[PDB]
Amino acid sequence: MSLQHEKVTIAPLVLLSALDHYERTQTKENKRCVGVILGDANSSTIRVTNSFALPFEEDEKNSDVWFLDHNYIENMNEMCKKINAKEKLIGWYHSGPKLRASDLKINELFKKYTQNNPLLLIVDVKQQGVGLPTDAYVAIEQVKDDGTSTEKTFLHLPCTIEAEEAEEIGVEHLLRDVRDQAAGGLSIRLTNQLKSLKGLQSKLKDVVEYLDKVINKELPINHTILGKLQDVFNLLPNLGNNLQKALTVKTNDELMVIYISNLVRSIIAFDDLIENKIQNKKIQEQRVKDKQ
Amino acid sequence: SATSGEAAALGMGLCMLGTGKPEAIHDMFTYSQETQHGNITRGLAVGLALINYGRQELADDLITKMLASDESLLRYGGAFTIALAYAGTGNNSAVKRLLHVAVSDSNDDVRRAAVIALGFVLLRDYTTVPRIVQLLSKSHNAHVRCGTAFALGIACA
Amino acid sequence: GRDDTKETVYISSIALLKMLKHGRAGVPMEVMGLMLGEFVDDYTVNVVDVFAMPQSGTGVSVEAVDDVFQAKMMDMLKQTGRDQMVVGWYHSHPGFGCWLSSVDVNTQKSFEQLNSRAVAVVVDPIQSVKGKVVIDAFRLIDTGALINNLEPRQTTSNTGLLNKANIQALIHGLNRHYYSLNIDYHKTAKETKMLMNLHKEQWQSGLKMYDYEEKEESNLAATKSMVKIAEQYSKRIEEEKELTEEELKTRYVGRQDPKKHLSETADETLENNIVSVLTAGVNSVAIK
Amino acid sequence: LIETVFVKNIRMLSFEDISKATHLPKDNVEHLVMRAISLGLLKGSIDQVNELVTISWVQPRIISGDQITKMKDRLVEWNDQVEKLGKKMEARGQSIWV
Amino acid sequence: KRIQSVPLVIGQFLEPIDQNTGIVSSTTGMSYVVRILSTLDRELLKPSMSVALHRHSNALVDILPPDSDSSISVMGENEKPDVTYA
Amino acid sequence: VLEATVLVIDNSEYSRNGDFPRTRFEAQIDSVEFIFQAKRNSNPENTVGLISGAGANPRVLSTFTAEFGKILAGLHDTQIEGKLHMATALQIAQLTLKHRQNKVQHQRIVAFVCSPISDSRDELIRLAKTLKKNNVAVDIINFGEIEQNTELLDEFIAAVNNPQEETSHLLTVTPGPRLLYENIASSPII
Amino acid sequence: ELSEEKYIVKASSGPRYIVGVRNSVDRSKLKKGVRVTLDITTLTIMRILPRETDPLVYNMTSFEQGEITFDGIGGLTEQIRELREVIELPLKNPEIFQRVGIKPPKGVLLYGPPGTGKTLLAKAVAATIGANFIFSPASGIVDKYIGESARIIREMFAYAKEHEPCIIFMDEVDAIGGRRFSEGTSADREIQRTLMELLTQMDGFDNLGQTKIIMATN
Ligand SMILES: Nc1ncnc2c1ncn2[C@@H]1O[C@H](COP(=O)(O)OP(=O)(O)OP(=O)(O)O)[C@@H](O)[C@H]1O
Ligand SMILES: [Mg+2]
Ligand SMILES: [Zn+2]
Repeated sequence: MSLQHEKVTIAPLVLLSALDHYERTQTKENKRCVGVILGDANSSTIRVTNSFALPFEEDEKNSDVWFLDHNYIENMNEMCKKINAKEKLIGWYHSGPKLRASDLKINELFKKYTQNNPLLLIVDVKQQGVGLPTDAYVAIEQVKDDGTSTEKTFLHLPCTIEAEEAEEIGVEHLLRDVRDQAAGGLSIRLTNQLKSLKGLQSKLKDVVEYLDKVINKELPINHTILGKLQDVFNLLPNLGNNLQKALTVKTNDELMVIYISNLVRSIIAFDDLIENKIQNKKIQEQRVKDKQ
Repeated sequence: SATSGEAAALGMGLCMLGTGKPEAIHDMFTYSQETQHGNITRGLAVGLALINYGRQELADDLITKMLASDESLLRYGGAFTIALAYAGTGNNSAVKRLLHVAVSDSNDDVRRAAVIALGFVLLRDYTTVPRIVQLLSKSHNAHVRCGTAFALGIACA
Repeated sequence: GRDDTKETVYISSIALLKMLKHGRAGVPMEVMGLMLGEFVDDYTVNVVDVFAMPQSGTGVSVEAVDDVFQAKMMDMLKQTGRDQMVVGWYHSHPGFGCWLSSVDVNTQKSFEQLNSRAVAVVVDPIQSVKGKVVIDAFRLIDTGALINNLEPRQTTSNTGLLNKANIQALIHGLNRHYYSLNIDYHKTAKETKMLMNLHKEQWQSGLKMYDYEEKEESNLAATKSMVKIAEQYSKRIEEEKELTEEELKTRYVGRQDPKKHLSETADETLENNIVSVLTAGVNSVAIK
Repeated sequence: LIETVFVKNIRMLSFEDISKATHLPKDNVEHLVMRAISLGLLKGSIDQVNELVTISWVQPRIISGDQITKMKDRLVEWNDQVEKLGKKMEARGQSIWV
Repeated sequence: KRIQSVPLVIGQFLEPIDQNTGIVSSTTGMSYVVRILSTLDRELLKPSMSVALHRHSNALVDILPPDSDSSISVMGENEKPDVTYA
Repeated sequence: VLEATVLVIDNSEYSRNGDFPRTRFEAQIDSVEFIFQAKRNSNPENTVGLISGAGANPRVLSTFTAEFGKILAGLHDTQIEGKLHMATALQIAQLTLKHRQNKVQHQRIVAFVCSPISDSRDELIRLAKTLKKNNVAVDIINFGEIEQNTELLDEFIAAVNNPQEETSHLLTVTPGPRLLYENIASSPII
Repeated sequence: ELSEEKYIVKASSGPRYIVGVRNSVDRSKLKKGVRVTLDITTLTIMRILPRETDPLVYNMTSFEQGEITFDGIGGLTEQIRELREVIELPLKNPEIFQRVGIKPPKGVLLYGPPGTGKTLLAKAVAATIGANFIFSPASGIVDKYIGESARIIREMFAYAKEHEPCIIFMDEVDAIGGRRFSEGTSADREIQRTLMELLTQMDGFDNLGQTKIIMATN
């Protein structure tokens, strides 16, 4: 069995088709929307490239009353193969907002149509999130975290939105009103730093909230989560001694390099000022002796 | 109907000119955000601009709304609403907002409307206008140049 | 009603992205697909989304107008919404430019005898660049209205006259067989908010300092390059004393100008260094 | 050895403490830690001239209810530090965050 | 950066006449005086270069890695002759 | 008559039994054959469906179609496993009837039962009245555990019992030495 | 290969181009030398066409056959042995040529009085022995246009490398074999370029892999 779940790449077209689907079928609250995620696979980085609508139906009732057309998948498959034979079914996506009960059950329906393990793609179609609204969930079988029967459940994968030449052109044209094309390098890197810090704070607050829930026993005790948290604490370096001295010496060297570079910049500005003053004097002389 | 809609909106704006009826405002603003026809939206925007003629402080709202609206046609109406609210007054809130719109916006139509509105606001200070718009009249974007030409035409009429 | 010049085709984000993806995937074959939209009014032609017609083994000719595929796709797209008409067709002209040919004219005639207001949008994925996607719809001239010489264009607005016809497009004949139209991509707040995600980095990458050996080799190499460039700057200043302007206007065309290299190296190394310092300090303080 | 390391904590240790807590003589503690490191229980390093056995990452143990409160409080303190640092960073450089 | 489509004609830069014009010799056979694109690294316009030209205009639009236009190739290892000084 | 129908075949462990030679599974497949052929003869426009009520939760094998090839291929690839959660199967069958390609064909359901109806009686009556409200017509062909199923089958039909609409017809034919489709040809169909 | 979608392709017309490739062409099989097809309008690579055989080379190797065999040649039995020790022996016994250490011979310049068998021997070699024969007339290489008197020889020697073993056989080479003049005219100067091109592709900065050259004159 292929282990291809290390990295997931989504072209913006799949996601925008998801949004179009959701806004088209007039889905109200609690009504999830589902389609297929046509792309290419068999490599380490699973890549999603094109999607289409599916007639998924489900009543907000017993989780087994879900309905989905079987002929539609193959019927779309034939037409899409006629259009392009390089796009093969690699699973399905649902219109968020988060994992539901039937996700494991319905995934098995796509087992036969797919060749590898079917891929789940959660799409925050209504945009409550702050980071990427997409995450992958490959259904794999692993032992229970509670020391019980091995379960075939979903595993989160690192999903990155990346476009190809065909779709980058359209993405750059569409949002060519809000993206700050000037920006600046160092400024954009520092903004990325601050965004990463805020994301770290948000994840920390979420973990704190979950622990607060577990101490009140609204959730059971998972020893894997607690072990991972204890490992996180163990890996926390102590700074405030040899590491401190090494970091200090590196920072001092690095600041000296910064000093040198700033000196070079200042001298460049000096030459620019000298040349500009020379040209201004020449222009003044030109106007003076040509007027007279 | 897209052929009678523009004229109907314009006549509705002209009939209630200056009064600033609090019901026609809500009706036309709500209807502008529904009609798919492009012409009717701009007609309603211009009618709303005509509605707020003279009511300087009373038309402080509908400027935060329309100049921050999403449909690029409604900001075109916000420019003219600023033009007709602070008409012949030279109030600086309107002028500052008009300049900010005329430099920071994607739809060049709204840039032209904002510059024309700038020309309309300072009609009682026609001496100054060719000094503010002198910087406008050398912008790369041609729509701004047409707007400042119209601003000169309106101001020093 | 002799149409008007203010007619505008509204292309949604879905339609344009699918257009570009299908056009780039078939270079140089002129692939073609239908165009699902709605006729709002006489002046506006809304376009919702497109789907691709198969490219039969014809090569570089737009003649595969297979009806079974169109009928099936239209009928069983209805199962999941998209109840819209067959407003137009799009075919990619990669490399040449935006203009209709005789085969294109015949196909558009076939479409006009079914809807009479069918646009003929022509993508061009090859010569499109990030901000200037070239797109322009077309619709055939009537027929004998050239006897009246009033090709259907009533300039009741300036919104249609602003666009300027292309030079090579007129060579194939623009105002002679198909009056051009306007193109206005209309967005949505949901779509433009969240296509921003293409340039949002992973959260766990900002605080990631890279290996602390490359950050010293790079500094040492940059310093050595700075020393050499400063020496070249000294010899430049020495040589500049006895040169005439007609040479300096073309002197540094073919050789490294040892001033912009100095400024570029300084700025790049300073930016990299500042980012490194900030990352190191931020992690040393917050992580602990 | 493992329970004493996990109770007494301290990334360092001593030969005498291990000898008292394991009943082995102070000469067989070395082989005990040899077995402990080889089997993967710890990842430390011995020091015999001055008996100062150094301890690093220790084999994990199932976490009880009481340990959750201490870890939760440490999380709260860490998150508060992160929030304060983020607030200072945002306030200081608001002129370039665009 | 739209003129840089991918029909192109390889030319050879000969003489930089002005800051924005040059004398290139297109592979078609005849020399031209063309306008250089204002984005190229003008420090790379060494004489006898391998710049690219727009199809019908010949305006210089791209400079190439100067080891690309070569019809003659550096002798590698498959053609390494097998004689020795001995 | 234009009549969209779904066939709820049963593949439970009890349906594996062989009171009807060869097996209740094979007999159900042959009855599906006969029903599809009869519906085709009445009107080819009618679309038939195949939903299996066993194998854990019910799995749709094919949507509303008129071609025997795909469903028959599905019949060869449905293992006899699980129990008959007929409530969920009936709910799924009702859900399918909303998506008829021809929105004019009246809803019809024919369900095959070969196992005890160990479901909530009140929930079953609620399902029956919901099906009647949607004008959904249901027929149940009982052969097998008749002593128990017939306690709830009559209740189902008396809860549906469409007087003027498509009347529900119940069949509880005792296993007899005659062909099953011959038994179902007259009483439930016409 | 400038990039994955930018290639520098020559054209038979002569101009170079910067051409974008299709999506189905295997980019791996694109190195210096592979023939490709270009769409006339947009100049886009379409196919991966194999190596070329110049028509003035097929017109050379497609001679009729010849019905005379080595029996028909009389008197010539020692010289037949000498020729066969270079034409047949290296092509069918390259092991004695290894331990002994001899470098395999390349050329065999048959020569003698006019009318003794210098051509009939070549016809027998074509009929007998085997290997892809290439009969080459002397003047059947020389063309009016510049350089084509040498491009033909270059393709003649390139075809052999792809059809090993090859028994390329010139004839009446005293047309393009003359002692190069020091003050010859323009005509005798372009021929000397052909003599250089022929000369280098026997001992130049490359080794003739498995090509044998038979050479006849009076
Ligand atoms: N040994 C031989 N036995 C029989 N016939 C021979 C022999 N040698 C030559 N011939 C005759 O020579 C004729 C073929 O031409 P021939 O070999 O004389 O030309 P050549 O000497 O190679 O010519 P060139 O002077 O043009 O180089 C045939 O008619 C053939 O019968
Ligand atoms: Mg002869
Ligand atoms: Zn065409």
